[PDB]
Amino acid sequence: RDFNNLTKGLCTINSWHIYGKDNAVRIGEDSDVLVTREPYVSCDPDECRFYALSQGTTIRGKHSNGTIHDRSQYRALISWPLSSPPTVYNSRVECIGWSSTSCHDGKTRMSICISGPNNNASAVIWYNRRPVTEINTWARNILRTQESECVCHNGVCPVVFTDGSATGPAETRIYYFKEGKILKWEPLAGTAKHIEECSCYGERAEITCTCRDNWQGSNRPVIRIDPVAMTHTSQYICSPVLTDNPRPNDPTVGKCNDPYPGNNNNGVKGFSYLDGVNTWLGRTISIASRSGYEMLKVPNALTDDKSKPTQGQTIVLNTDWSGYSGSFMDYWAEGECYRACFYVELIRGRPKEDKVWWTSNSIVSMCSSTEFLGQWDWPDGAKIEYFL
Amino acid sequence: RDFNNLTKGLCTINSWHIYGKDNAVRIGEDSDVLVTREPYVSCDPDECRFYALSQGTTIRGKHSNGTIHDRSQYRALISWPLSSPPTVYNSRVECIGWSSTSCHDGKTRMSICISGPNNNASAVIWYNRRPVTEINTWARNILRTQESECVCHNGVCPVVFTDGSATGPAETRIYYFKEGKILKWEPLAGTAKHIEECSCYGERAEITCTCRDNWQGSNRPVIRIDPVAMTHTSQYICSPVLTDNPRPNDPTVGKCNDPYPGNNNNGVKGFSYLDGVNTWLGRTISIASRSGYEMLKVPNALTDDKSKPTQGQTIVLNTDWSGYSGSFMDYWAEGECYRACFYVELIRGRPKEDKVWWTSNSIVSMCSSTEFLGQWDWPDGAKIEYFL
Amino acid sequence: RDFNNLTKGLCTINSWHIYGKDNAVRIGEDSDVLVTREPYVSCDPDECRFYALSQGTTIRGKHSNGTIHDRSQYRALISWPLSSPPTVYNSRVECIGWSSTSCHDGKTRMSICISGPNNNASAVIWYNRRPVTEINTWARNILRTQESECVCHNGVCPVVFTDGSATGPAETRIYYFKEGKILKWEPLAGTAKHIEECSCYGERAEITCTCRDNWQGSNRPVIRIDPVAMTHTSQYICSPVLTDNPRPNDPTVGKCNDPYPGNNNNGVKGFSYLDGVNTWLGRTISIASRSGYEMLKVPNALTDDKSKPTQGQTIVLNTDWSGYSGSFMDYWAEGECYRACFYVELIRGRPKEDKVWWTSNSIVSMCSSTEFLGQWDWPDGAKIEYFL
Amino acid sequence: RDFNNLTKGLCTINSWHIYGKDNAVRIGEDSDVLVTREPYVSCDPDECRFYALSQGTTIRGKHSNGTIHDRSQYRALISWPLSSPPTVYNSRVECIGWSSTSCHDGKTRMSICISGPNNNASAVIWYNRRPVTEINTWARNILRTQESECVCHNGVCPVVFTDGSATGPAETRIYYFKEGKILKWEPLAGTAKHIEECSCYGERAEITCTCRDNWQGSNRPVIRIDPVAMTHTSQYICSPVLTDNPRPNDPTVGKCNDPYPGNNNNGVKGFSYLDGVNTWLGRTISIASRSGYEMLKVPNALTDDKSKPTQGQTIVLNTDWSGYSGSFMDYWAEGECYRACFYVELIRGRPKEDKVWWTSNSIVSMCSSTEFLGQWDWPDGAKIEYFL
Ligand SMILES: *[C@@H]1O[C@H](CO)[C@@H](O[C@@H]2O[C@H](CO)[C@@H](O[C@@H]3O[C@H](CO[C@H]4O[C@H](CO)[C@@H](O)[C@H](O)[C@@H]4O)[C@@H](O)[C@H](O[C@H]4O[C@H](CO)[C@@H](O)[C@H](O)[C@@H]4O[C@H]4O[C@H](CO)[C@@H](O)[C@H](O)[C@@H]4O[C@H]4O[C@H](CO)[C@@H](O)[C@H](O)[C@@H]4O)[C@@H]3O)[C@H](O)[C@H]2NC(C)=O)[C@H](O)[C@H]1NC(C)=O
Ligand SMILES: *[C@@H]1O[C@H](CO)[C@@H](O[C@@H]2O[C@H](CO)[C@@H](O[C@@H]3O[C@H](CO[C@H]4O[C@H](CO)[C@@H](O)[C@H](O)[C@@H]4O)[C@@H](O)[C@H](O[C@H]4O[C@H](CO)[C@@H](O)[C@H](O)[C@@H]4O[C@H]4O[C@H](CO)[C@@H](O)[C@H](O)[C@@H]4O[C@H]4O[C@H](CO)[C@@H](O)[C@H](O)[C@@H]4O)[C@@H]3O)[C@H](O)[C@H]2NC(C)=O)[C@H](O)[C@H]1NC(C)=O
Ligand SMILES: *[C@@H]1O[C@H](CO)[C@@H](O[C@@H]2O[C@H](CO)[C@@H](O[C@@H]3O[C@H](CO[C@H]4O[C@H](CO)[C@@H](O)[C@H](O)[C@@H]4O)[C@@H](O)[C@H](O[C@H]4O[C@H](CO)[C@@H](O)[C@H](O)[C@@H]4O[C@H]4O[C@H](CO)[C@@H](O)[C@H](O)[C@@H]4O[C@H]4O[C@H](CO)[C@@H](O)[C@H](O)[C@@H]4O)[C@@H]3O)[C@H](O)[C@H]2NC(C)=O)[C@H](O)[C@H]1NC(C)=O
Ligand SMILES: *[C@@H]1O[C@H](CO)[C@@H](O[C@@H]2O[C@H](CO)[C@@H](O[C@@H]3O[C@H](CO[C@H]4O[C@H](CO)[C@@H](O)[C@H](O)[C@@H]4O)[C@@H](O)[C@H](O[C@H]4O[C@H](CO)[C@@H](O)[C@H](O)[C@@H]4O[C@H]4O[C@H](CO)[C@@H](O)[C@H](O)[C@@H]4O[C@H]4O[C@H](CO)[C@@H](O)[C@H](O)[C@@H]4O)[C@@H]3O)[C@H](O)[C@H]2NC(C)=O)[C@H](O)[C@H]1NC(C)=O
Ligand SMILES: *[C@@H]1O[C@H](CO)[C@@H](O[C@@H]2O[C@H](CO)[C@@H](O)[C@H](O)[C@H]2NC(C)=O)[C@H](O)[C@H]1NC(C)=O
Ligand SMILES: *[C@@H]1O[C@H](CO)[C@@H](O[C@@H]2O[C@H](CO)[C@@H](O)[C@H](O)[C@H]2NC(C)=O)[C@H](O)[C@H]1NC(C)=O
Ligand SMILES: *[C@@H]1O[C@H](CO)[C@@H](O[C@@H]2O[C@H](CO)[C@@H](O)[C@H](O)[C@H]2NC(C)=O)[C@H](O)[C@H]1NC(C)=O
Ligand SMILES: *[C@@H]1O[C@H](CO)[C@@H](O[C@@H]2O[C@H](CO)[C@@H](O)[C@H](O)[C@H]2NC(C)=O)[C@H](O)[C@H]1NC(C)=O
Ligand SMILES: CCN(CC)C(=O)[C@@H]1OC(C(=O)O)=C[C@H](N)[C@H]1NC(C)=O
Ligand SMILES: CCN(CC)C(=O)[C@@H]1OC(C(=O)O)=C[C@H](N)[C@H]1NC(C)=O
Ligand SMILES: [Ca+2]
Ligand SMILES: [Ca+2]
Ligand SMILES: [Ca+2]
Ligand SMILES: [Ca+2]
Ligand SMILES: [Ca+2]
Repeated sequence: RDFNNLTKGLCTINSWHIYGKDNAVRIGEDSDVLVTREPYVSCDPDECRFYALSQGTTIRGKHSNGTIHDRSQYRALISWPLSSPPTVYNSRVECIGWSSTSCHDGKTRMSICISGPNNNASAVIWYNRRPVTEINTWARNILRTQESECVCHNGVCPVVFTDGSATGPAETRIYYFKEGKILKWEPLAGTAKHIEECSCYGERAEITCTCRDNWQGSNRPVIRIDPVAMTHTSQYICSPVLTDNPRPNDPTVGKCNDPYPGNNNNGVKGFSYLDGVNTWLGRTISIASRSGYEMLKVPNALTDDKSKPTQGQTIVLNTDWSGYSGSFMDYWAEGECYRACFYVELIRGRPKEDKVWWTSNSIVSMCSSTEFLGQWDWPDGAKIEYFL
Repeated sequence: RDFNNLTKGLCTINSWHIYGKDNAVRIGEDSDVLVTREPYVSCDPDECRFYALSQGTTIRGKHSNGTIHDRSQYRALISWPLSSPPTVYNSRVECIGWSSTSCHDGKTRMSICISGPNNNASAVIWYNRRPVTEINTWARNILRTQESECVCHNGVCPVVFTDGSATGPAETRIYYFKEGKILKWEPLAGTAKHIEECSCYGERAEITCTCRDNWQGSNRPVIRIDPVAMTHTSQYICSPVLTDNPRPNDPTVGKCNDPYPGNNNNGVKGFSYLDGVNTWLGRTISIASRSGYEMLKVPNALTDDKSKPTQGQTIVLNTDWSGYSGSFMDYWAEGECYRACFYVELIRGRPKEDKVWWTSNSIVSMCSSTEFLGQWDWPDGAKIEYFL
Repeated sequence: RDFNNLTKGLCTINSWHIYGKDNAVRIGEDSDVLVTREPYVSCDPDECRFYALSQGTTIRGKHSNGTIHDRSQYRALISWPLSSPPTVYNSRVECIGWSSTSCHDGKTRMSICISGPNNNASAVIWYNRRPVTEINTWARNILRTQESECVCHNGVCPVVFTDGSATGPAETRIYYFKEGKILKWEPLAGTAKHIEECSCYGERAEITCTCRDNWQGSNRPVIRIDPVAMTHTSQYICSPVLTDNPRPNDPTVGKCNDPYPGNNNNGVKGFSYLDGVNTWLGRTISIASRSGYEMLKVPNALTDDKSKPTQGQTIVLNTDWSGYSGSFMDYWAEGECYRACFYVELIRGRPKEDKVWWTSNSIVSMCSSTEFLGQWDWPDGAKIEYFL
Repeated sequence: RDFNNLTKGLCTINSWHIYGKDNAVRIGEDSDVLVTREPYVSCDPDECRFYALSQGTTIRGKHSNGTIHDRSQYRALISWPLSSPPTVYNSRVECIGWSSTSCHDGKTRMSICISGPNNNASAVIWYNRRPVTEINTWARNILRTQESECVCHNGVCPVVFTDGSATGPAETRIYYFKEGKILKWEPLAGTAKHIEECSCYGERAEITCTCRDNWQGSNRPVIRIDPVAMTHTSQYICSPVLTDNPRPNDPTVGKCNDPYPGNNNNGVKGFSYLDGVNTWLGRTISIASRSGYEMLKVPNALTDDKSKPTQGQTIVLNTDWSGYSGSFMDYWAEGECYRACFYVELIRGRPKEDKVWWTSNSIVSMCSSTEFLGQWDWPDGAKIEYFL
């Protein structure tokens, strides 16, 4: 109809209720489910769907051998109905590639897929299910993007990309697209020293992205974008409640403009809702691996370097595998506010479970409630032994 | 379009004709059919569909082992086209949880799924395929609901929930929802002493629910709701034709306001159409287990404590497994009256057939005819031996 | 929109071109294809689909054992996209039963399914995907119907049923339905002595049905219906080119009002287009079994007792299995005339191929061309050996 | 809505970006994927889809044995969503046959399938999913057509057919259809000496077809059609960069009106975009077999007999199997020009990989970019060893 505009603020998050879960690996043990990773959730005005990067093979198929690898010519961004698994028969390919993002602007959807060898990748921007724009690698070192949904405001849908090293300074750019065409792009600015896989959401005409400093920081870099002025700033979450993984143990004081040191060259896609006292951070429970998952209310996390949790909710037990996590919201729901939501990728297989030769995942997602709901834990649920 | 209003009375039930049957277990022996239980049927203005609580695995899948258990994080309310089986590829997830209800109000559908551990469950009310309201457990003991469709009148869709013990007095509430938001709730009143899994239908602006007294009664509690005044009453079916299971043998006189004693702490979801002389009761044939199924015309059952059958029809032979049964009607059909319909859950597997490690079911449903039709029996039809 | 009216005459049939083929048994050897029989084809104003009576099991499934039997509680009328196979995932159940018919009147579709034990069957008439009318068995001996599409004219859709013996006189009725309700019914009249499985088509406000005299005739009975006056007549195809199976060898002179003797108590559903010189008959090649299939132009077959073929076309080689055949046309196509079409059921399995324990079929269908096209033969194509 | 008219010229081709890839053989190793060959891509105003000639069996099915053969009664033109594989459950049959073409005219689609024995084939033209016209074989020697999409302009959709020898002069015709009816047909004229499988595209009211001279030429014949005057001309691509396969090595000078000699009686469906300096040719890398695939910019190829490449892009490595290739464009995209696109058929199985008894393929397709994008290679990706 008309372009959606971020006119509401966030609903108060007092707890998280279950939204979707596909139990993909469980079901896929005996049905035609595609091997995936790097999933996310994204809504259209009339439907919300699961998204992920297929590996071009089923979990039980012999070609599932080797799916731990990230970039091949057999990957593609696919979407399928909420809470269903990604099967060969219900998955809709949005585009071909090994890195992506996607978002609906109110009129139609923009999907971006990047493909290519490490030194010659290229992004192709799709709008209304048609290829419209292409961007060639600028640093010739794995051009890559969010791996979660982008956000639009009056037709402008900014997207963060990084090209260059993952263990040293790199070339991050913020592209502002409208109808799949480039309106403008900026280099990254602010104090964030390295950006990877930004998780974004929008409220009151401002887009907030919590990303991953793969180089030095265990605290998360944040990129706040103004989609009208088409400008942005960058810093880190000030809070000592560190949310990357692997990471050191929490200090009593965090860092606002530098990576918090302790772990180099590694991390995990993650997210947060930074909204004054209505601030919640997601993180793996384990400081060593992608194990477990919890949400912690840390009032003023973004700007208070001594902020510690005041409430929390466990999502996945530390005795269960987790993985990537990102934000999305249904900007077309009824009501006066935007209900924050997120998904957690539950990785199964390699490298942690090497008795199988594949790597895949299932998805669990939650959204906020103004009630103070009881909590449950949501594991993947598959028994690796069955796949042997 | 506009909210549907219960303006018609029931059509005269002179017999039952076959409506739908999915032969799920038969077909699922060699195809991707999800393991389910607690099924039901529910209509939209333009389509009637089968519903059930999937177990997040196929019947032939190795994860089918253990599906006798009721509540896990892998369950979800799913719906699929009438008479098809619930397959991985045609099942649409309505929400995540191990207890549910769903109904269309004329404009759109409301689905409710409850999930959580025993002492911390929570219900989330979905409307127009979006999460709108959440209710936390009030007795901290398996918050649960109907397991069959709710009914709406002018936007108000009442739903009965129970929280607390299943073998002692509990906390039952009647929630009146409109567009997924709570208009009001009451505590249970009347003479029913315990309520579980209400089966409901509506006619002439009154909603009747036949439920399950799991604690002491073998006769069924009935909750009649006024969706305009948003008030209700409760009693038991007066008739000596006892309809719960397990149950004692039929007496010559029933009880109108107390459970009929003889069997404690057990039962089965069931239903009835209470309409003066046009009154029909459904019950398993066996007084000991969920075996067989029949419909009996017992004029004035609800209010006559000596009422005995005047006509009847066998649905499932006592030499075949049955299970839950509930009511639904197509409130958007043509004609001057509402055609009563019901479904019977045909449980296969555990606990009665323990040579297999799973528990699932198929569905058979009938609707009334003003003709006096010949009868046939409708078993599940699968040979357990094939699954060994 | 508005009720379709049979306003056109038939196009001239100079040959037959391929229309649809699903290769169901071939494909089903390694995919989830339902076991079927008694197929047909039927069009809506915007789509033409294949129809058949599923057996409630896949061909490879263990429950495929025993599918030679005709009537069970696991059968249902299903429809699926043209030329696809009937799979568990694309088949749409129209109703439950072991005998059926279906037709679109221009506004919506009427489907009829009969179910029940031999002495207590009942038909239920569905309209707009809802149950509307029910008819109980009148002779208590396998109430049954066409097994191919019915035809409508201005809302009136006549259907022929038979109840009673298949090897002696029986009670055949012509029901005239409108919006799924009975407008009127007649007993069979005319000289046909026994009617089974009528194949019908309509042109210029007249409905012609070529049926099966299972009792004594090897020539085919024809029922011509006037859907406006709601009256009909009956006779046999006068032609010596006998078209039932099994049958005696062709004589030089046929019979116009009596069964042509030679074979008792057996036959096969078949059809014909009786249109003066534009008359074509379909028949198995073998006079002994359902083997092969050909179309023969026999000018004035219906009324000329010495009529012999003037042109012909082989459809299935006598070295391939055939089966039922029936008529249908797309009454919503463009043009000034109705293009005659038919389907041939290609039965595989029992009783002729007893190395397998199942019985199923695939479908091939053709429509007429005003060209004189070259011919090909269209067998099922599956290798039974593969199923062993 | 209204007939589409070829009003735009081609966009400048500076490189090729990935458009679609289905990884069919990879996925099909463990899922219900139909065996195919002779694929292509074609768009409707609201969707672009993959097309191919199914073999009426799955790749893992036992009937996959023998699929190297071209013409059987089990083949059919099917279409399925972009980048999905052709599965039994998502494939839509357009018509039955072993040779085809298809195109949307702006209002609806025309599909043509030819079937029959070698000496008696017949084409049937479908429009709006209905059979409208039939053409009988004129040379009685494998009537055949494009195997890729046709193009329309103001309702007129020309199609090239050939009937007669594949190793000697034959009878090629250009049919001009409108709404599936024949407006006119011509015999082939110009200097092309033999035509097979034309690959076409349209721009500025002119349709260009690059075909295959199976008889003597290693250079490609080109047929330029005027869909308004309904006339055409024919010649060969003048360029010494030879693009058929097998073929001799490139000379320094090509031939404009005669086949370039060196290889007789063989070839492969291929294509090109002839547009002055914006001219790009596709060809297998190997001069001996269907191995590898590249795009070469050869300014003025069609008319300059000494034209050699000025830029290029590898699509498939010479160490990977390729096959047929053809053109298509999305004539309903936004923008001022038509973005050239093509697909390459990646044949797997027989005859080159005879350890398996089948022959099938997957599809990769690209479209042009005005950017100068980095290149990647796109192989089928399946491991034959897994199928053993
Ligand atoms: C029914 O449902 C309800 C609803 O969910 C259940 O009630 C909930 O219970 C939750 C668990 O108790 C509770 O969550 C906790 O909230 C704490 C904050 O509340 C308390 O403090 C505030 C502030 O003073 C008070 O106002 C309030 O009244 C409470 O006293 C959080 O602090 C908790 O998180 C911390 O603990 C968990 C383990 O329990 C850690 O995993 C988590 O990371 C937090 O602790 C680490 O991080 C801090 C901060 O840096 C460190 O200080 C600390 O040492 C830990 O650090 C180590 O661990 C981390 C992670 O491994 C590592 O990185 C680091 O390096 C160190 O090794 C927790 O979130 C809910 O708020 C509460 N909800 C509600 C509405 O009440 C109820 O129990 C259920 N009922 C039943 C019967 O089960
Ligand atoms: C073709 O189709 C038609 C249409 O279906 C077939 O005709 C139908 O035939 C049915 C079976 O005969 C018949 O159903 C019965 O109706 C009886 C009522 O009708 C009779 O009584 C009335 C009233 O006086 C008369 O007007 C009428 O003319 C008849 O005489 C029911 O009473 C029957 O139900 C009872 O019996 C069945 C077993 O047959 C039990 O399973 C059932 O539970 C009922 O009996 C128990 O319950 C009562 C009540 O408390 C007890 O009194 C009794 O002792 C039994 O109790 C034991 O069993 C229960 C259950 O296990 C247990 O809980 C308890 O503790 C005790 O152990 C039955 O419903 C249809 O009405 C009739 N339909 C029509 C239209 O005619 C026709 O036969 C078919 N044709 C052919 C050729 O097959
Ligand atoms: C390319 O394509 C074209 C187009 O299809 C091919 O040309 C077609 O060729 C067909 C086969 O030759 C031909 O079909 C035949 O037509 C005959 C009628 O035409 C002839 O007679 C008329 C009338 O005088 C002449 O005008 C005309 O010019 C011809 O001379 C039919 O009579 C044929 O049917 C009979 O034969 C077939 C076997 O070939 C039987 O299976 C069939 O049942 C018919 O014969 C039985 O029935 C009659 C009638 O009672 C009996 O008299 C006879 O003895 C047979 O009876 C026995 O068999 C039956 C069945 O088993 C059994 O019940 C009974 O008891 C007895 O045992 C046949 O239909 C097409 O018309 C023709 N089409 C066109 C447009 O030309 C062309 O060949 C192809 N090209 C190539 C190179 O292959
Ligand atoms: C990141 O991405 C970019 C973008 O893709 C990569 O850059 C691209 O690199 C490509 C490969 O180098 C390049 O493609 C080549 O372009 C050549 C033309 O450019 C050159 O010449 C022009 C004209 O003078 C200059 O302007 C220009 O500056 C260059 O100097 C083509 O000629 C190449 O094709 C020929 O070679 C390939 C093998 O490399 C053959 O397979 C192909 O068939 C061509 O050669 C045959 O055909 C010719 C013509 O008849 C014969 O002369 C020759 O002998 C060969 O003939 C034999 O082989 C054929 C086929 O087997 C056989 O039939 C025959 O009988 C003989 O046996 C090639 O297309 C892109 O243009 C370039 N793109 C851009 C934008 O720059 C970059 O490298 C990537 N980065 C990294 C780090 O990898
Ligand atoms: C989001 O904001 C823009 C205004 O920036 C709205 O756009 C106006 O919409 C009306 C009807 O579409 C036009 O007549 C105005 O010219 C539009 N645009 C501008 C950019 O001035 C848009 O409608 C808003 N979105 C929604 C859902 O209300
Ligand atoms: C069910 O009843 C309500 C009346 O209670 C009907 O609502 C009225 O509908 C018309 C058109 O929608 C409005 O102009 C009135 O204001 C509506 N409502 C009220 C609540 O007064 C409703 O239309 C009835 N449903 C149907 C199908 O007729
Ligand atoms: C088939 O015939 C009936 C006439 O018998 C047509 O019905 C008339 O249609 C118009 C518009 O629907 C009405 O105003 C007339 O009253 C209708 N009916 C009768 C029964 O008189 C019908 O429209 C015809 N069908 C088609 C497709 O033209
Ligand atoms: C393609 O060209 C034809 C003109 O040749 C356009 O046809 C005219 O369309 C309008 C509205 O459809 C009619 O009133 C004219 O009579 C039409 N036709 C002719 C053939 O004169 C057609 O609309 C053009 N297509 C598009 C998409 O614009
Ligand atoms: C002619 C109809 N009769 C007699 C009942 C048949 O047995 C039909 O025969 C056959 C048959 O192949 O001849 C298949 C049908 N499934 C049967 N119909 C019913 C209702 O069972
Ligand atoms: C050039 C067309 N010819 C000669 C008939 C071919 O044999 C085609 O070749 C090939 C081929 O791979 O070269 C595949 C097509 N399936 C064939 N077409 C037909 C109709 O069989
Ligand atoms: Ca399988
Ligand atoms: Ca880090
Ligand atoms: Ca009880
Ligand atoms: Ca007979
Ligand atoms: Ca050649």
